[PDB]
Amino acid sequence: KGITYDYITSPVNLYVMNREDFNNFMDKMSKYPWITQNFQKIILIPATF
Amino acid sequence: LSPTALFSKFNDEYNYYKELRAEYKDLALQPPTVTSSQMGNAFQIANSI
Repeated sequence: KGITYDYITSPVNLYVMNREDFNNFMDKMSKYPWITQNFQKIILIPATF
Repeated sequence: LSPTALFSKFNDEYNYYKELRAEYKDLALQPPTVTSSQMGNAFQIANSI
């Protein structure tokens, strides 16, 4: 769905998670390869923003 | 019969004022930056400019 963040909207969905939880989430989703293949871009944005 | 001191009374602003002339005319105060963000116009929308 369209998030419309910062006045700019696009179909893609944005999620945020801490560094520690990301690997655990990856392990949990290892069963689903097609969803993982669908991930588009991963960026390490600073927390302050 | 006047001496060479006559020529001393001469004034030469000609060379000074040719010196003062500007070598380069500046269209803009500082050179314009040329870098296009990958997102594109997106950034300007963030600040509503």
